[PDB]
Amino acid sequence: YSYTEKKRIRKDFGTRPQVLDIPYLLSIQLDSFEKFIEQDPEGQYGLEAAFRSVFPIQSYNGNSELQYVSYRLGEPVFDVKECQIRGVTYSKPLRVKLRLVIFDKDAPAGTVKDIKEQEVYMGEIPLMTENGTFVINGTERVIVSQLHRSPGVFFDSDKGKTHSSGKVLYNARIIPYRGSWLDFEFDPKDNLYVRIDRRRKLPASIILRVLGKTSAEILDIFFEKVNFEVKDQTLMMELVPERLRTFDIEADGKVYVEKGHIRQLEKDGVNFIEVPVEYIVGKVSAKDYVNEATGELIITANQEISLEALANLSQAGYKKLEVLFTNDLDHGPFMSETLRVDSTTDRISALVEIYRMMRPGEPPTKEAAESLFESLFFSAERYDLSTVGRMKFNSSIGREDAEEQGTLDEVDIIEVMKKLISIRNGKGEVDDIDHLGNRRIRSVGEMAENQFRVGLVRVERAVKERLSLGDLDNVMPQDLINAKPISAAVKEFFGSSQLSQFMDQNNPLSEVTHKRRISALGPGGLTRERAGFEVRDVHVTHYGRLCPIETPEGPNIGLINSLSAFARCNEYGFLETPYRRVVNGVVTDEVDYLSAIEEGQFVIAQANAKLTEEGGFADELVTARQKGESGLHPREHVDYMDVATNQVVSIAASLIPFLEHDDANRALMGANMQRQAVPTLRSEKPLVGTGIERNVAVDSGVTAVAKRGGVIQSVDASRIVVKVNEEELIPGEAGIDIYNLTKYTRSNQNTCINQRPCVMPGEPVARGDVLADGPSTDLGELALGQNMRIAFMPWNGYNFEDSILVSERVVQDDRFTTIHIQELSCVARDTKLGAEEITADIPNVGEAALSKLDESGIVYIGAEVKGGDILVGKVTPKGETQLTPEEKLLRAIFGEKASDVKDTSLRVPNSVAGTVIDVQVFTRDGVEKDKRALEIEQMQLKEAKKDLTEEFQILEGGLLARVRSVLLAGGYTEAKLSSIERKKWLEQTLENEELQNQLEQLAEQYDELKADFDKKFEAKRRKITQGDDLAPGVLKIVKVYLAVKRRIQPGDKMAGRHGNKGVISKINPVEDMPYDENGQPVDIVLNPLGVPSRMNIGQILEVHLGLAAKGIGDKINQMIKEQQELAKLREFLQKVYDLGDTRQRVDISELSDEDVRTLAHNLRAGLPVATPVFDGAPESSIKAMLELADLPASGQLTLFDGRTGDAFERPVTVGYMYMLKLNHLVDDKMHARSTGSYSLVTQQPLGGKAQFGGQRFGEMEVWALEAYGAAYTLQEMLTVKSDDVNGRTKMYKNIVDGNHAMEPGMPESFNVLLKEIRSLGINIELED
Amino acid sequence: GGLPRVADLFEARKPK
Amino acid sequence: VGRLIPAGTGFAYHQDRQAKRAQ
Amino acid sequence: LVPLDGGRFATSDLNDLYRRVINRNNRLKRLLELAAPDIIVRNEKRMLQESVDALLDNGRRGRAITGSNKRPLKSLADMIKGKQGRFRQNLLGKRVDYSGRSVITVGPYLRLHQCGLPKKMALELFKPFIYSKLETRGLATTIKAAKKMVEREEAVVWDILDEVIREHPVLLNRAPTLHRLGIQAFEPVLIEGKAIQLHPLVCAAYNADFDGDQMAVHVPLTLEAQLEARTLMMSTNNILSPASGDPIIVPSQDVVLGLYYMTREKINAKGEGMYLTGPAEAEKAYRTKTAELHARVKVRITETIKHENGKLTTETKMIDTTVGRAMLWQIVPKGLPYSLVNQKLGKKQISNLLNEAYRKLGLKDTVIFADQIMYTGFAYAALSGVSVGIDDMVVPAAKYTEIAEAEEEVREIQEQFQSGLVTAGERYNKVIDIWASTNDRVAKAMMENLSSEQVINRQGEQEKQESFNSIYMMADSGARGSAAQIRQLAGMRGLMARPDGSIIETPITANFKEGLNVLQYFISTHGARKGLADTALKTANSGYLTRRLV
Amino acid sequence: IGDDEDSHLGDFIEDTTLELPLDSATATSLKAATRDVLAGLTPREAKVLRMRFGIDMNTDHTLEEVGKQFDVTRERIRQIEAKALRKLRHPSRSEVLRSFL
Amino acid sequence: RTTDPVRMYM
Ligand SMILES: [Mg+2]
Repeated sequence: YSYTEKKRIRKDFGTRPQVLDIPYLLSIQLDSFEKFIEQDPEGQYGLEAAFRSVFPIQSYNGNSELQYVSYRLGEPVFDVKECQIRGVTYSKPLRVKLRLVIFDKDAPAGTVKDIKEQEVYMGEIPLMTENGTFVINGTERVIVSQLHRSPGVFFDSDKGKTHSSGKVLYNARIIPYRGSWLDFEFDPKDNLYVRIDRRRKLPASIILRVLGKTSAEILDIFFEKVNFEVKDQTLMMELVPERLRTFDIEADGKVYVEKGHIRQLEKDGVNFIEVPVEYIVGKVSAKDYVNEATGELIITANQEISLEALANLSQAGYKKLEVLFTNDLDHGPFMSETLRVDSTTDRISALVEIYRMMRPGEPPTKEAAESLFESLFFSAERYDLSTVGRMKFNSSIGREDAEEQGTLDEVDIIEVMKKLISIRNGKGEVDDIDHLGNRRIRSVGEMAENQFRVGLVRVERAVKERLSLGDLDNVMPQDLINAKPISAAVKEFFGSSQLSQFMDQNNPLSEVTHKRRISALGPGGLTRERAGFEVRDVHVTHYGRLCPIETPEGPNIGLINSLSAFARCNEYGFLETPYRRVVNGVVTDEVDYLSAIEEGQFVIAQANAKLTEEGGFADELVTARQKGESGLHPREHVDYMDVATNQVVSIAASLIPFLEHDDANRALMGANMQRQAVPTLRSEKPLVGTGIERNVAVDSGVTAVAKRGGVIQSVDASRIVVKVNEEELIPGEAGIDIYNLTKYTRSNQNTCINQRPCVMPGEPVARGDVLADGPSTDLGELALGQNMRIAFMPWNGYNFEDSILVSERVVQDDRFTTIHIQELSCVARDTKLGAEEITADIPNVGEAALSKLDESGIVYIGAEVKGGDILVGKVTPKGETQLTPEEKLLRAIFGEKASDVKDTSLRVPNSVAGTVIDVQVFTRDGVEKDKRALEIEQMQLKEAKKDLTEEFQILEGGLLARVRSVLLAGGYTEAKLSSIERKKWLEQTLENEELQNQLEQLAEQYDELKADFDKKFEAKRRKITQGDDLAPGVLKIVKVYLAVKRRIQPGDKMAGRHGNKGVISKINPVEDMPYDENGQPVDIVLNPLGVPSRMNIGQILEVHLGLAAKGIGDKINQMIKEQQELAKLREFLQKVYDLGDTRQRVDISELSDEDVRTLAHNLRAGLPVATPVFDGAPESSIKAMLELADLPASGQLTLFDGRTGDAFERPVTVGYMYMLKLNHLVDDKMHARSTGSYSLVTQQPLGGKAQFGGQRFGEMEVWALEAYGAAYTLQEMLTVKSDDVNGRTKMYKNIVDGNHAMEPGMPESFNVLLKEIRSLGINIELED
Repeated sequence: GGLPRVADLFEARKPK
Repeated sequence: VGRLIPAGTGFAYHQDRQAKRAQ
Repeated sequence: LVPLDGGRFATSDLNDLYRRVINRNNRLKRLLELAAPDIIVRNEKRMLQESVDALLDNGRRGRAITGSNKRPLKSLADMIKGKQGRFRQNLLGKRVDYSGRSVITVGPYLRLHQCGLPKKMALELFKPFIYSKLETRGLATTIKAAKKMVEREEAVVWDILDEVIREHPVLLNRAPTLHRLGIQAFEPVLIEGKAIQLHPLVCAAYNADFDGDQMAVHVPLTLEAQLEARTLMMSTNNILSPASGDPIIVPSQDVVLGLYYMTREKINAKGEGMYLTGPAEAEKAYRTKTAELHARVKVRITETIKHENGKLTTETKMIDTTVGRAMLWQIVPKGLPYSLVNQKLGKKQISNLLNEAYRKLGLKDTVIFADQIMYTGFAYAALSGVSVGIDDMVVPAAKYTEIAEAEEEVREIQEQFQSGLVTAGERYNKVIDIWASTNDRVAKAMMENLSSEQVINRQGEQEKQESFNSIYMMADSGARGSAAQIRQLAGMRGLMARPDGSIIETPITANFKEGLNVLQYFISTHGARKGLADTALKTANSGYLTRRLV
Repeated sequence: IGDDEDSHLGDFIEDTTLELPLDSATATSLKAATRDVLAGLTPREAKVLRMRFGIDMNTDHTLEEVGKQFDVTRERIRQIEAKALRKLRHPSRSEVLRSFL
Repeated sequence: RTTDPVRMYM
């Protein structure tokens, strides 16, 4: 047990040993980006692959070429934190070495006349943070993986749902990574057709002709030949035994049946069979037969033989005739009938027809047609069957060569035709389009490479254009390429892509789930109005790869999936899952990662399989699965076993306790709902958990984990400094590590990101120990909600439907109070009239509203502000305004007139009250810095220097401690050293060479230390002082951060982990809520009526187990308060941890006394218990835990009404449940509007809370009003509330006058309608 | 088979 | 066109117009 | 062509299309002065035609012209037509002023004609009315004085707001508005908070549940709109479903459960055989702990019948009843037979009570009766203490033996198949049949064990009584749950379907009490996903059908 | 804008040229108030002020055509207007106009 | 056979 885990050991109710620890949860991002960025000396991945795919760049003439040598990434100008502060992309420069080689025209081609080496800037590549995120434009974003179709060939069928009859029609489709598509279909007339890029159908014999296949060659490839001879004036059948097994059969010694088994007669074996002449009439010729004397073609290939033809070849002297095989069951004439409907007879006609279907309405020439067909499929530039596509193609056709090829050929096409014909015949089966070996995962590295290659090609076009000119004497490689298209491509992908999404940052679980999300949408994927039911279902190949529970509920169901717990992506982009090998009947420790294709063959056992002490199965027949079907299989035929019980579900589903007792619908809802939880002021562990929380908390990156072990030298709410052990220190290092903690930083969802220390000064810490807990973390465990006392009963209708009744004590204890940080920005721009100024001289505003602003016009840090308060004062110059005469009179009477500038200042939004916690000022380079900006700059520089000096102090303490350790290897008295003053140590004089040399060395080292410290602080000051790159026309920006405490209230949404959501209906006083015999009231009352119909039973079990856990915690609290002996504390803890026949062996005898005190203290608020999914605590264990805590075995208590004191007539289920506060707050959803802004064109009220918009009265509302008969209300909504411009002002005036009458007119939208219809050249008008 | 039937009936579709 | 629908409370109104166009 | 924040300009694609047309027209005019080859002029005329057709309707002629951002330019026909067109986006439906929106909570204290409205929402919605009243009664000299007083939120502003909302109805709406009951008029009651409080009895009309639902509020302005809201759209007028004529305000969930619990009958309850003067003394006996809610007593009932012709006949008799039945009779309006109450009251019984009250008394009595029914049901469901526990899910002991028998017989038929006596399809069909029979028998056994109990009567023998199990009471009352759900909880889950439609042979032999294993959960997900996606698509299909019918 | 085919940037553009209904009500109320205050005057100076400021009139007039009313004299028109102005400034008949600041 | 003015012009 690690130190962090030893502080609070969670009781494990699991019973099956875990043989493979869960892998790092963010591997899918980091591995892909490492593939993209790291140098690949073999050149199959990433920037090297793209560079080799585009370069070398060859001029059309051949004069010169540009070649690639190597690439490197520069150092970032900024790190992650200040990239976030300023609002710039965290990236690295791309520097590539290119050589311009100029050939000699006089010399033979290939002569190196000159070379020019140079390094060139090729754009800026964004970098992944250590947590798998990108910082683009100052915002954290995650690029989600895409599930697409693997390149290659897919054979499908219409399943007999197109033609009038069944007639299942078969088709084949080849798709490359880049290039054109090809299709080969069957028609209801059994003819094979070709489509190129989904245009007009063609006979499909054209392509074979293009490659140069004569009709005889086609017939030879696509059919078997049966022969005929003229032997001794008799017809002569070359007999193949397998064919025979309506006429009289020859071989009189072994006469077969005549015009009415086969194997017995074929056993002897003869090669002579005679057939009637009529058997030739129906056959079709297989060759072209020429007569030299006549000079003509007696019979053509693919022609039916006739009696006259037989006579003609009889006179011609030909004795051997071979014809095609044709049946109705195993072999077909499909290709021959295809040839019959083909009008092309040569290669040139083939290219002509292909060109006409490609480019209709264009004069076809031979050279253009040849270029078009070569570029369609046999050109490396426009076609790429990538490595994965090539392997899938080869495996589909069963071809065992050309692994590195990237283009099609004769062999590929002909094998595709042969397979499709075979599937028509009956041999072979169509492909499964949802099978996970047919769908591929494409991650951030692949699409970054793709977009980089697009930009590279964009550069290469212009580079080729320039190189072709010829004048290249004074050109350098950096003068030829164009970095801006490359930057445009990478910033397109990282800023405007559908898969590059705003990071979900409600809690660590939201982050982890977003990084492990697979979307079938996006470029090259599915669209939601064109994705059917089949793609949305759970395929049988999703077992262990895609979670069947976690998917959005709505239009996106089945299209967004979550990676399973142990899922991985192989080197080709296909998901694979680990399994334990079974050898000699024992289930071993060795693990193997299997893909979807491999999984089908073997028989795989489940983690629930009973095992013996020898490592084998207990039952003779074990429940396993094979080819996607479950069943009972013999013990000896099992080849694999599952590695874990949570192998099928995702992390969010793995965090649901008692998942096996919940219906899949409510488990889906709970998994989706755990990611919407908002962190609270205090984070509390879940009493009932699954044992996964530590992994999520550690791998999310929200916590501060120790890179090296040691002792915590210094602890403070913003810093942890640890002294590393001697054994793990790098030679010549300072020996100390510094962790700066994030304090009250806004998240992407306007929540609070806070890191709190969890260590002591002097506490021993090892590698991997948690030092600080981030949001929703408690001692290294994920903490999404709070443990709440729960009673299942109805209460006077206040828990009707899904409503929740909450005690006032919940609000008093601030258990669900959240901190929300909001950004407000005031930008002073440059306008035509003048420059907007930030100042405290605000017209028409008194000193009451200027209390909180400083001299510069910016609020102070720590100012408590409410709605309408001025944060930053700004005045904008305004032009002349026409004063109405009856205001000129008022100006005359009272002479006040001050309208030079207009007050456009930043104000707190209505119904928003909070504290200003940070103010930042950004000033354009060349604009005067006001007093406040100077103050921020001074404080920033002071804090930077203070932090740098603090580091220097602590690291110098560590370094001098190591030097003292080196000196103590001999051992002397340092009092003599301290007798001389520290600086005076540099003033000593030594005459011995041995001592003097050391003195000079020390002096030089001290000088170098001073130099490096000066350089570091100079660089930091340069970073702080540089002006901001503000947008064109922008003079200044001020940003104010407001922190708001939000308390729970009616209308807020609360939920558990089992899909049980609700809205708080009332905050009940404590004296009105049910209480037990000890006077302790419940905290939340839930409706029992919602449990049985939704089949989410894990919540009742969670309630019972939580009751038991809190009872055990109360027992520990009691045993500590009475100061009982340590022996009995140890005995109780050991009894608690020994309950049940679990896999956990916790021995308190090996914990020290202080360790036992710490553990007992951390168990005061309840004993945390782990119930892993599908390996959870049974009913008996829960009841035994209840009896240990002296609680009823039924989990039901007697409760009393606080309003009356009368006991309820039945026992009530009371326990503890983990509740969450979802980010659906009534503060952010309450909206109302009387009159506000209006649209520019439609003159209708805007939409949304941000625009102070109005609710939409849609078509269905109008139908409802029509059904009622409310003509006047409908007219009000149509005219005087939306777009009757005069009518709405008249209505406002009348309401102010207390009249309540309207004068409806014509809506503006109808006038716009008329204007557009007239603009379409149609006379529409109104008649009177 | 309940909603598509009603939809097909109200548009007076011809049976296959 | 923002007019009263010829159903329910507005019905009578439209009937009146159908009289006026009749005369 | 308008300036955006930051100095950028926003334009409509019609500007680009018109610019193309004008440029090509001017080029054609220039080419007909600098006399040019006929080929060039012909090409320019082709340009002009293509540009005009693109402006009028982009994409009809051929390749749609795109902008610098690589999507087709929107033409006039696109402005006119479509789901986003002017007809359906701005003419048949609009965004309206004097409207608000908020989360809905439950108000159990409300009357059928009342809705809880937050104070801030009312202040924002009724702002002109408040200004008018402040100007009228003289505390505001001008309109900025009134605006400042409202912004500062003075007390007199709150009294004025109360006076304006005193009897001004508001319209509540929930999307989707499938029928006209999706918008109804209520009298607002100002409440502190930010959530709208909704009367429970109208939720069935709104299809509203309190799990995060939001409702929109509209303020009718003119007198005609107010009287339409009061007379036509008011919640008390719309209590019958226009599709069928049945009541739509029928009680559900806790109301049904409470009325069921209070009207149940227990053997040897405290106070059995007592004689009570009427419902009042039954109430007195229950409150004094003399008798239980479920004691069998004799009570004097005075009952008035209103006949079809209007005859009112009043008569008193002694009836064998239960204390709870008389206490419930206390709220039943005059004119109804007592046989409507002298039984355990499920959902159907309460619906029949309300329907009979409407048929024989009218509307006002019906709404008062509905309010009292809902109050009483809530009160006694709270007093019952009904709760769900792991022990309420009793798994019959016959289930294990039935599963063993089915498995043994499946082994026997597998042996028969291995002998060639029966084919694969026959084996599949009869295995499905045997598992279906086993599921039915396990469900029957679990129902029989769950629905009955044995009690000791007064004379001392053993008697059979209907069970008081929480899940059984939940299912039988009609509040929530049906036999299938209890079968899934305490019986067998049964056969489940492969995603294509086929039915897997081996069922799930586990319920949700002992829990499923990995493969059982996987098969469960197979059908759960199908159900969810089917609902998602069928919603849109039904919406399009409803549009077409309208 | 956003992952919606039903969202466009042109649906978020205001009409900054419009006049708020509150300001229209203020204009009407000021019209009524100044009508009352001018009716609380002797007719000659009231009409002189109306002509000089353009109240209820299409155009504004200078001292010339205001004199052209009855007597064409400049300084008398100025002194009459100034007398009317200090008379209106009197706190007894200006509280209804001071509320419009 | 074609509708694009480009190809007809060529
Ligand atoms: Mg809902």
